Amino acid sequence: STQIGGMSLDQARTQLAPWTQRAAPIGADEYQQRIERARVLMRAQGVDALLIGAGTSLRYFSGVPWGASERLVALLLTTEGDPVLICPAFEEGSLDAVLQLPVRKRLWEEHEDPYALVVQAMDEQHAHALALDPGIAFAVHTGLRAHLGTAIRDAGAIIDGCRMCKSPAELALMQQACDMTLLVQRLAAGIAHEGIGTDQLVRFIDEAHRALGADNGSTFCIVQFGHATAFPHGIPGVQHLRAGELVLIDTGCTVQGYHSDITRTWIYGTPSDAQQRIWELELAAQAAAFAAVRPGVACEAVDQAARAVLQAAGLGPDYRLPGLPHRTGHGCGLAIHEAPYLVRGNRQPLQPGMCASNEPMIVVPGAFGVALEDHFYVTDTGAQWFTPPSVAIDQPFA
Amino acid sequence: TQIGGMSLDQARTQLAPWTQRAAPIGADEYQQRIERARVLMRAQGVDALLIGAGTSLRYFSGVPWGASERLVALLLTTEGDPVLICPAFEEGSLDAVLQLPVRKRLWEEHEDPYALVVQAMDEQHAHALALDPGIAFAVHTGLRAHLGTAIRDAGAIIDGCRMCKSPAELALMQQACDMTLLVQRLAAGIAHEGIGTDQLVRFIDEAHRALGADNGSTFCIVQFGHATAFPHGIPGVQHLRAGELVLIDTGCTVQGYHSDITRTWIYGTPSDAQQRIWELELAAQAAAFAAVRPGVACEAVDQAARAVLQAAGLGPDYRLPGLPHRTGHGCGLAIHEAPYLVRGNRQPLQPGMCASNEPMIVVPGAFGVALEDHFYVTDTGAQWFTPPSVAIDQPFA
Ligand SMILES: [Zn+2]
Ligand SMILES: [Zn+2]
Ligand SMILES: [Zn+2]
Ligand SMILES: [Zn+2]
Ligand SMILES: [Zn+2]
Ligand SMILES: [Zn+2]
Ligand SMILES: [Zn+2]
Repeated sequence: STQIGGMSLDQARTQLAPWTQRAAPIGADEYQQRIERARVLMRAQGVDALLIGAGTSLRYFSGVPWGASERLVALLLTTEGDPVLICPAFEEGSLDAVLQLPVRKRLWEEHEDPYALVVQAMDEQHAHALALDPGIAFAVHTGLRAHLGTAIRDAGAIIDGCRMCKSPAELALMQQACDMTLLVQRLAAGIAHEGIGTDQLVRFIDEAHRALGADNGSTFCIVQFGHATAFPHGIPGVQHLRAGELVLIDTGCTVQGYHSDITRTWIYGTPSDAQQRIWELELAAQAAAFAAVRPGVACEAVDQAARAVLQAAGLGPDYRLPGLPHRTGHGCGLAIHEAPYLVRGNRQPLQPGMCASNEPMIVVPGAFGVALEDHFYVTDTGAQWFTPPSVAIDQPFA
Repeated sequence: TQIGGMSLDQARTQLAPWTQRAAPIGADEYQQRIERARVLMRAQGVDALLIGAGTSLRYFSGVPWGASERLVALLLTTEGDPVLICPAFEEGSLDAVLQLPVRKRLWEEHEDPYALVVQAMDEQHAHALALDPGIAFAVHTGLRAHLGTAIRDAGAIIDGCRMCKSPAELALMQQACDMTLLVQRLAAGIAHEGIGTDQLVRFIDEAHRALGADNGSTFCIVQFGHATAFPHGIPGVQHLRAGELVLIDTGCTVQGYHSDITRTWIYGTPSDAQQRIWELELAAQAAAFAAVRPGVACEAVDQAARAVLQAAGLGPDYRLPGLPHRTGHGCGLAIHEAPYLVRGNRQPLQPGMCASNEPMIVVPGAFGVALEDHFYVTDTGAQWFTPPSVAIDQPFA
């Protein structure tokens, strides 16, 4: 019982120095490797032009970390030559400061049509088969259609085909984000006390993430007590902690854009027999999902392995409650959620380097939920946890 | 006096939660918004409207969630309660935030939610879908998978609703702006030699929270000295020096409605160039405002700011020193929305429309001066949400 409650705030703060032995940032050669990979997958799908919008995919291919806006900022990759970077002219200086890939800047002034620029660049290289970023706003399709009459493919297969398998450098940045958030999770359980507010934990978790050297504090944070733990993504309203209540904390940060995403569920005080049984079951379901992971295995097979555990114990089947109402997991990288998804119907075979979450949450309607979440990556022979799973309902940390 | 002189503790004495808070949007108003979209659909020959999670779903239904890879959407047709497409597992969380009566169509994880959209269309003999232009392109792919018919862009329908704000919408934006204006005042107040950009950003977030914003600072740009020449700034912490301009662009939300205010002021003594360019910026912003009245095109407001700059020998067009980007953007449940105060936009301003007025001057290699205050259009002219600055060393009226 040494992990829950024993700690005061500035006592926690003494363990919040900036992270050391930081992982190296992605280098210029790796960006080029990603471009070349995209080109292979473009050729495979019969595509000769690829438009990537501002967001995690632009960051992946070029280093530009900006969120998307109403203004088109995009990378147009074609079969050869430096890719074109379409960008508002007033942003050129900011752009140069973040670009990690050599490009050919095509700048547009505010009243000019940036979609016209994209097609002009396509015509220059005689590209006539575009694949468009599935994350880009629909407005961009509308813009391109005024100028482009040929088929516009969904670039999802190409983008996933690149991003799903992580390089050692990517794994190391993810590892760093995970090690940090694990510590934040540990300290959050430490300072928990009777009456503490959910808002207080959220705020501490953000503070901790910042102190440890995350990109931007907490990426997200879900904290729920007692019966509120039955809602997987939570509900509005501040709670205050009472003995006997489960505490669910799902949170993460980013390091150079790469996400951690960890959930811990633990008891504050004495657990009921119901809470203990469901907690142990959650641990076993997560364990089973992990044990099913090796190269070649269909993603849905991992989801099924977790459900098989629940069913054997009289929960489920399928998504029936009490049981697991959502997928077992999601891929994770530069985005909090990305391919491959650990979900029924997904026949995608797992390959070394693939990163996904393992979080087969059990919901007991009207009562509580137990969610344990740690991420893994696929190895040559099996899997490797980014963070080791919890041990007991009152021992969230291995 | 407005710049410096205030300690952090004295600043915090002014940070009680906001009082005289504006009312949240009522059930009746969400229904009015739906009815407006319906006539806009009819005006356009559209009989189905799909709205994705985001500021537009919040606008029509009250649901505030960010978009995800899982479709969460509102399908509006010509009659009946609109359909809400949503993951089955989210139904509980959904019920806690929905402000509109809907017909739920829930999908399990392995099921095709786009199939549910098209089934709902088929049941109502709808064949003319307009799609939310803010939605992920993956949704277009998913719907096209099931539709051989045209999929139109829903921009005109959505803007046709959102551009003109109701009195309740104005009051929520007004509160957010009043809050952020005070945060701007306190930020200028605690300024001192050596203070970091990172420290100002943290205080401004802390302040927005204490005041009762939705989620601290929505965003925050703080630049010093030469760094003020970059409209959206650049990486790196700075520490304040005498003789440097400070630019602060920040905002919060209240019930989702945005503030968005920029102040640029001198710490210490300004140079002649800084003073002249500061004055010119106030004048450009003033002229843009004076141009606003019903019927005036958005581009004419942008042109009024540019004409001031060109008269003074800056520009023309976007040439620097001058104004490298548009004069402003609409603002509401989104930080950026229609109508845009930009060349080429012939959209006439009408009463209720809300927009920023921020004709920033950039002086390459030297500095930039940005003043930003938002306004709404009235029957005869315009009304500031916040009053413009007075001088380079008096950021607040
Ligand atoms: Zn959710
Ligand atoms: Zn999570
Ligand atoms: Zn997760
Ligand atoms: Zn997601
Ligand atoms: Zn920017
Ligand atoms: Zn602004
Ligand atoms: Zn603005």
